[PDB]
Amino acid sequence: DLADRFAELERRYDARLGVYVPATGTTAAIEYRADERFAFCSTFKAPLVAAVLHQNPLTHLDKLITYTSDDIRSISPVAQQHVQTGMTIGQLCDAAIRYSDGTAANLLLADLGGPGGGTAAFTGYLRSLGDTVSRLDAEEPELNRDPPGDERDTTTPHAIALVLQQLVLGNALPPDKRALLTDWMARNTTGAKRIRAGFPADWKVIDKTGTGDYGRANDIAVVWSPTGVPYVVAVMSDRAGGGYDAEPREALLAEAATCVAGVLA
Repeated sequence: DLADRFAELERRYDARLGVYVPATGTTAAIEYRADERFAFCSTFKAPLVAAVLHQNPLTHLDKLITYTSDDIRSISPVAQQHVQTGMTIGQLCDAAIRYSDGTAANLLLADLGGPGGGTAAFTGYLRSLGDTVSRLDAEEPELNRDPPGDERDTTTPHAIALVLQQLVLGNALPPDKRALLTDWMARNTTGAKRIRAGFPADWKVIDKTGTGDYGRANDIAVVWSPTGVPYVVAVMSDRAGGGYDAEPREALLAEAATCVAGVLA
């Protein structure tokens, strides 16, 4: 019945919706278009920060990165007010997750390094986590703008959920680095009207949002029940039928999240 309810949501919002909640010791998977491709948009910044944490000692968080006003090529709420002082790697991680800072993300991609200013390195990091389908081809803001059907800069709800599961709940990162990623996602400022809006206030939610062209609106989260049981929730959406400037709908994610919370309570 839940699949029909997700289909009804799609009808109502004139959207395409993708959902994946991994199975647990006590719950079945929730999956809806979970193997279809959706643009990452800014949701890649969470695994990007993991990649940086993974391949460096924690002292690297204090490395100062300097940049100019001409490096501001995307929406960068934090970096554009620190051109004169620069930002540490840790400050860039914070900005990329909590403010979806695009310059921060591009600087972290460059820190991973290599041909394509880090997009190949990022894709390889996902490969190392067992993700054979996802790919990042462009940096910010071009990665938000690929036309429907283009596989560039896409993942699937299934793939990204399983990435986030390994990063936050599994052993992809050592527990100390894991904690840092989790804390940044816990203090995200961009996600209050998406998965958070769908779960009761006594559930803990940590998340990373994404928004882009063609009405793209995503949210990947880990939620903890009031009794401390965690679940990974990936919700992706697009309204490609409405053209490149179709309005993204946060409420669609919130309502998809309500359906999921109905199952997991």
